[PDB]
Amino acid sequence: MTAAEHGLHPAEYPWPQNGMLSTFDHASLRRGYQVYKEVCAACHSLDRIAWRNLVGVTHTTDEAKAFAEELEYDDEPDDEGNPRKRPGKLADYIPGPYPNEQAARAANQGALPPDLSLIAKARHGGADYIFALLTGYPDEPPAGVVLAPGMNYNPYFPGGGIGMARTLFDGVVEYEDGTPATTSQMAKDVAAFLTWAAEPEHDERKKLGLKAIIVISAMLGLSVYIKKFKWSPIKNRKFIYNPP
Amino acid sequence: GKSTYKIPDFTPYLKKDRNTDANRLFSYFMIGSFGMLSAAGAKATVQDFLSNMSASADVLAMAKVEVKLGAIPLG
Amino acid sequence: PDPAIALHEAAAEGPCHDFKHHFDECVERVTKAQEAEDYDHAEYKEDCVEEFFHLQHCINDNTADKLFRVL
Amino acid sequence: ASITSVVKTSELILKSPLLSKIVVPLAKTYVKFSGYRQLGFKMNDLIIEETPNMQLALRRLPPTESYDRVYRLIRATQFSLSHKLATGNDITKPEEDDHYLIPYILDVEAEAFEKDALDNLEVV
Amino acid sequence: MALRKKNSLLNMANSYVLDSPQPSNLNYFWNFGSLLALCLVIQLATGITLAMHYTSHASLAFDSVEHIMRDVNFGWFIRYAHANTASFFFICIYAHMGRNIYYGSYKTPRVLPWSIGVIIFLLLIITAFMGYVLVFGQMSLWGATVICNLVSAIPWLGEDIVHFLWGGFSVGNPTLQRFFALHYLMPFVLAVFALLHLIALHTAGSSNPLGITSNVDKLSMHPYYSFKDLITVFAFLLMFTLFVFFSPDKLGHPDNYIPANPMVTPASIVPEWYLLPFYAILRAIPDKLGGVIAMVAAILILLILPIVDRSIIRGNAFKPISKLLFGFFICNFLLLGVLGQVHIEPPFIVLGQICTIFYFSYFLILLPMVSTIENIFFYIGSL
Amino acid sequence: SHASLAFDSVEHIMRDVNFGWFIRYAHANTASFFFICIYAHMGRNIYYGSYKTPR
Amino acid sequence: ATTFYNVFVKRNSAFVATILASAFVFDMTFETAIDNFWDRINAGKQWKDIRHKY
Amino acid sequence: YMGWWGHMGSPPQKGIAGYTISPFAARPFAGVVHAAIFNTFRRTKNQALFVILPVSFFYYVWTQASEKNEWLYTKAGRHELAKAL
Ligand code: HEC
Ligand code: HEM
Ligand code: HEM
Ligand SMILES: CCCCCCCCCCCCO[C@@H]1O[C@H](CO)[C@@H](O[C@H]2O[C@H](CO)[C@@H](O)[C@H](O)[C@H]2O)[C@H](O)[C@H]1O
Ligand SMILES: CCCCCCCCCCCCO[C@@H]1O[C@H](CO)[C@@H](O[C@H]2O[C@H](CO)[C@@H](O)[C@H](O)[C@H]2O)[C@H](O)[C@H]1O
Repeated sequence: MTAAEHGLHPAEYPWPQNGMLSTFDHASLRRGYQVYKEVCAACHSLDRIAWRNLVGVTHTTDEAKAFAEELEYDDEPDDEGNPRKRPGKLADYIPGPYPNEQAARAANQGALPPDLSLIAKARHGGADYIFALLTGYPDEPPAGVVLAPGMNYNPYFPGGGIGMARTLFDGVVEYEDGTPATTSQMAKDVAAFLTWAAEPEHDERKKLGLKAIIVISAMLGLSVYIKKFKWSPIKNRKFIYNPP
Repeated sequence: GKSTYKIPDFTPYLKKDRNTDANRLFSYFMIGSFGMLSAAGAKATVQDFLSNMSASADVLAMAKVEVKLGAIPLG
Repeated sequence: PDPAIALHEAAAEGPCHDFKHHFDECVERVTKAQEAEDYDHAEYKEDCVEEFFHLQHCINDNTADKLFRVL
Repeated sequence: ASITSVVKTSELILKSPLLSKIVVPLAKTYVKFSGYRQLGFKMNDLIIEETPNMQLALRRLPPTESYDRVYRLIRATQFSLSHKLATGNDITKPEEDDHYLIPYILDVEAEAFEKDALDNLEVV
Repeated sequence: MALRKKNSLLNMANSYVLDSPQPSNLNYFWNFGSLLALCLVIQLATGITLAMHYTSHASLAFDSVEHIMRDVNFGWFIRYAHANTASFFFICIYAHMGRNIYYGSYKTPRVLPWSIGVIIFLLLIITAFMGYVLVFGQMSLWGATVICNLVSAIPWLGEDIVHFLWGGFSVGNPTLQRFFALHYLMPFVLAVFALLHLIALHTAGSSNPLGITSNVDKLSMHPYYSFKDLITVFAFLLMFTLFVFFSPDKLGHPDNYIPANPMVTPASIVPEWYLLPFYAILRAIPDKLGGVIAMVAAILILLILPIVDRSIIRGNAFKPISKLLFGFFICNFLLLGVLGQVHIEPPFIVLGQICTIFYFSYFLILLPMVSTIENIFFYIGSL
Repeated sequence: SHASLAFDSVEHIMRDVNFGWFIRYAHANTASFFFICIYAHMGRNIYYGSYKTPR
Repeated sequence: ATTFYNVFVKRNSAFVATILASAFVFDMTFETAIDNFWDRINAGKQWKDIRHKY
Repeated sequence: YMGWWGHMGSPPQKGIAGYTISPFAARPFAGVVHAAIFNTFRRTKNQALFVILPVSFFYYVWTQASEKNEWLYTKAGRHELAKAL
């Protein structure tokens, strides 16, 4: 296939979480949540994440309950069997912008914005792809590219024409921690956040792996000593042959 | 090459202190360390693996309903 | 201002200058070809995507580490 | 394949002057690269023995030859497990690589093959 | 008499794992058998655990796998362990088969363990293929669609058989529920055949790297091979740890994290890496039925090695030409694997055809020729 | 196996699957026959002393 | 050395008891040691490091 | 073809004396450094060709094929690709 049909492959950026011993930067995760909430959540859902998932990762229990309680969710029917709403609880999932696919596509010139809960695992490239894509809309499409109507040129997207327009511009978000909200900063933060959303066990997994590496390495070293020890009578055996 | 009472040369491999308690103790320290890490590893493996059977996070999120009492009037 | 803007410009003028020139030459040719009549009724319409990819791939290799260092 | 087959075909090659001129030097090199002599084996020690015919041929070896074969197998197995090669007198010299077993297996197989032929005889 | 020998039940364990007489010179490639036993145990443990959390309904399957990853305590570990061990199972099985071909383990008197082994290998492929479908992501669906439409090539009844296996007119809920039941069951069948090939082997015992009898010099299976098996177990668990904890998705395909969508077709339907050589063989034949037959024949042709190997000597340790030919065979099998995942484009189309011819010609031409000639060289060369 | 769908899946077996009724009733009734046979087999063993040495 | 052997090693009941008690201690201390190390190499990154702002 | 301890199916053995020493009397890692260096070198040198030849050949094949494929799907390779299809 042509390189165009594949998409440009994203650079390997040095993420904080790259590295056998490295966790996510949780301050970046928090900033990334704020970008999601203020920019992406207009079109994209995050259906696999519940409010409780933010607690002790990006937010305290109080902050997350505050976010949940601002929303209305469907309750069980009342005693006359009429429908009812309730305020959100920590167990609730973060609600999406659209009721169904049809409504989503109608709002996006036919294109369906995917759910972002697994997108970092569901694309080759992961965080690097998300970062490259959001930051990689050229001012002008390369001369000779014919974009279909409602498409935007982005070389990282396979085929080149993506239904999502450039959305991150300097200062679309005002970070609560005073970090300058440049396009690159926001893309880095949101890409970190989405990577966390796809793999929230990441930090724990790598710490348990460190313990496992150490124990299993020691057991490997000892197993070799014990093998050599038990085998030495066989390896050291000598013969004297006197033909009968 | 002929006499079977002339034991072949094992001097490259023989330990001088082979009959001492120190000597046996060392090898049992290796065996025991290996048994120790295997025991610690098996405990960790079992405990982590079986914890999958304990209430999952979504279940634990549904118990423990908290209710205010300030809203509720007398009677 | 976005740190990437300056780093990309620097990498285009510097280590990726040969690729910058290729892309530029390509765009000149394609624009000129589109300017000429009966371009719409041609068999093969040239783009500059290949050259663009070569340039971007180069810029990214020279910038990735530097950019993440200033965020 | 049968030892009989191998022996007959080899004899056809050794007869033809042209063929022997080109094959015998190759076969000598092959054997050198094979490296079974570096474990102190004779070629015949490598023949597959878990066959009724071969079991019978081994039972017909003279006791001395049989005892020596058992020692060569045990010695080679010990070099194998130690990842050492034979040195000195343990290396099989080309003159020591005698076909001690070939005559026995050729007799066993001669009878076995005659038996198969004669089981299919048709009185005329 | 010692209890381990007196008591019938204990005696069976004893005969297989303790007093079993082994050659004293088995090398590290004899350790894949026990690794395969370990993989089989890990897959049973993780598998049964996932089954306690998985829901086989197509409306809920993908989400149940997300629930495992997100909500179940250590669910991530159990899921990644199960998925990665399936890859390790095939690394060990290819190694174990490679060992058997190189050292002539398929020759008399071990034709029966070998032939049962070929069936174990088929069951493993089916098992792993069904398990892949259970996620019900895009690769799950598109895998089941394409692979079950190969059955359509069976003449006359093929279409009927496909609809019968799917339980409908497309891959959907009925397909998923029946693959779940069968995926649970197949590993138990596989374990029984694994046990049969060992019982068959017990009559001859293990071959050894020299290819000579070991009746002259045996060692008890325990403690010598017990302790030697521990080294490779810990080496395996180190590799397992690096994938499961540090790179759990390295061996897989991102498309399976997108829920199955019958409308949208993924960019590229490629099977899991371990199936890739057979997929390349199938692509090589232009005919649909031809391709399916070739792909099955690529596995069943292993059953004829006992016939086509005409050597008077067991295994390749002492056969320089056979060793070279085996090297080329193995590398070609890897190249087939790589061609299984390239696009159907020049020049890989013709290359795949050449590699397919080479694959078959090893069994049908080269191995019979080379083994015949080496027989003559050993005889003439040692005169 | 999901609790929201289990009971209904058993009704689907009874109502929609070809011979599903048979497979379901065979499975449920054979469980009773399994226990009739097992009690009989145990009864046989106790009456005839099958539990004595060497068994 | 003889003393150590006689007490902890000679009887397998004692040896197994010593191994298990050692496993218990190792398990507890190794947990604590890894925890602290992990916190130092990932300093300022974890929630525990930023929690104080909230 | 295999028996059991006591009747394994060996031809009669006579005349071989075997000797060995206890695991506790031996140094298990005696001469390990010599083996790790010199023995591994010998064993690897002797097997090197059987790995190098097939690997180098199939790598060359792949390299040529992948480079051609890449070139056919460039602008420069348009014509050659048209013929190849
Ligand atoms: C107002 C619309 C809109 C906003 C704002 C938006 N997106 Fe999208 N996005 C889309 C649409 C529509 C698609 C699907 C495009 C297509 O498939 O052609 C999409 C696709 C994506 C994809 C997948 C591309 C692929 O490979 O399929 C990712 C990742 C993504 N968006 C992330 C984000 C992030 C991160 C933000 C903001 C921080 C964001 N989006 C903001 C509409 C939006
Ligand atoms: C040889 C044994 C086995 C092999 C090779 C095997 C292989 C696989 C594979 C490849 C998958 C797809 C993994 C993924 O990408 O998520 C899978 C999934 C699954 N397997 Fe197995 N499996 C085995 C045994 C078992 C057994 C015994 C069970 C018992 C039920 C089981 C239950 C499951 C379940 C529930 C899933 C779906 C959940 C998931 O994808 O993780 N497996 N298996
Ligand atoms: C679940 C899969 C399998 C398991 C658990 C398994 C296990 C074993 C074990 C434990 C042995 C004895 C030890 C050894 O030599 O490594 C062995 C030997 C053997 N296996 Fe397998 N095996 C499996 C699959 C296969 C397959 C797929 C084949 C063949 C295609 C096969 C053919 C053989 C043969 C021929 C032997 C005898 C080899 C010899 O000792 O010379 N096995 N297997
Ligand atoms: C055949 C065996 C029969 C009997 C064995 C019974 C064992 C079953 C016990 C399940 C016990 C789990 O108990 C719980 O374990 C988890 C790890 O799993 C521990 O959890 C701790 O380490 C894990 C990682 O290992 C972290 O994710 C967690 O943040 C931390 O608190 C808890 O501190 C403990 O409360
Ligand atoms: C590897 C998994 C571990 C479980 C073991 C496998 C379970 C099924 C094995 C039983 C199948 C029958 O296995 C058969 O049993 C008997 C006794 O046990 C063995 O008999 C062997 O050992 C006994 C004493 O140890 C001798 O009397 C006999 O001369 C010898 O051949 C056979 O060699 C074996 O083929």
